[PDB]
Parts: sequence; structure tokens; C-alpha cells
Amino acid sequence: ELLKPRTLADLIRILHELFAGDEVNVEEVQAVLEAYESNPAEWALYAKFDQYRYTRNLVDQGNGKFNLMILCWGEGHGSSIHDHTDSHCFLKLLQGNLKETLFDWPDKKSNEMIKKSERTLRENQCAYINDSIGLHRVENVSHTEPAVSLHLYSPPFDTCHAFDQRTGHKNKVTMTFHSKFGIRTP
Ligand SMILES: [Fe+2]
Repeated sequence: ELLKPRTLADLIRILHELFAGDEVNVEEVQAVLEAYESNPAEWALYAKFDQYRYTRNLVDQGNGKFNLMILCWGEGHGSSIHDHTDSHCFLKLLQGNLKETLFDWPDKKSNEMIKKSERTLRENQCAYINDSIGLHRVENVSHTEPAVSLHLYSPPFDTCHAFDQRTGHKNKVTMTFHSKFGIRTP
């Protein structure tokens, strides 16, 4: 039974229920994420920005079934074109806007990567990606508004690949956290 999450903490409780089993109902997870109305006071603890690039701030480890984190994007900050390591990846905007660009998996031949489509994700919207859908890049293209997003990955993963837009070549990246449970990482 899917109910509206009243707060971020309630959302987390609901997610624990939805991930209690071995599979994931993507549409249900997306619907509950979308139903949570961002409340900046509830997530201020996690919204730790860096001058130079976006930050990843761990919120919950999902009893091992998922990682829930908050990403903080300064003006002009963006990601690589990347995959999601055979995991489900949900992204919900909590503040601002992000541009998501979709790309196809590269051919083995070196070529300029093919941009499929683009969209602007607005406050409170929840998007979904997985490797079967394709690759993506996420960027805060704003000059004036920092963005904050809530990401859920299941199973958790700590490495992925970044892809060179000019060639399709991939490199393994290890993801790092800026903070965990509100506490800065050393
Ligand atoms: Fe992503």
C-alpha cells in the first residue's frame, strides 16, 4: 500500500518497506519519490556544497538494499556521461533544476557519442535510469541557483564508468562521499 510520505524520514521508512524483498517495483518507487514534497529543513543537514564540483552526501544505506544520497550542485556543476553499474537509479529534484542528457551506449569503434535527448528536471520531479535505458549526464546549467537532488540506487554501487563524449571510451571511476549521515568525510 503506497501512501504519501509526510517527511523525508517517512519516505525512508516507506523505502525500507518497498525494498524489503529481492526485486524492485520501479513505478511504485518512482511514485513515492515523486509524492514526497521537498522540505529544505528536513534535508539541510545533508546539503553540503563544495566550491568546485557537485557533492554526494549519504543519507541512508537501506539495510544494504539501496543507497539514498543527496547531491549538491553549484552553479555550472555537472557530471560525466556515466552508467549505473547494473543498478536502478532514481533521481528526484529537491531544489533548482537539472539538465539531463541521454546518450546511447557506444559502439566498440571510436566515435563522437550520440546524444539521444535532453530534458530539464524541475523541482520535485523524479526521473529514473538504468543501463538498459542508456547513459546520461546531469548538469546544473544555472548561473544563479544551486541545485539539490535526492538519488536512490539499488543495489548500492561504489564504482561506475565515465565516458568520453568525443570517442565513447570509458574509464572506471570510484565514487566518493562528501559526507555520510550529516558528517563530513575526512
Ligand atoms: Fe546518473
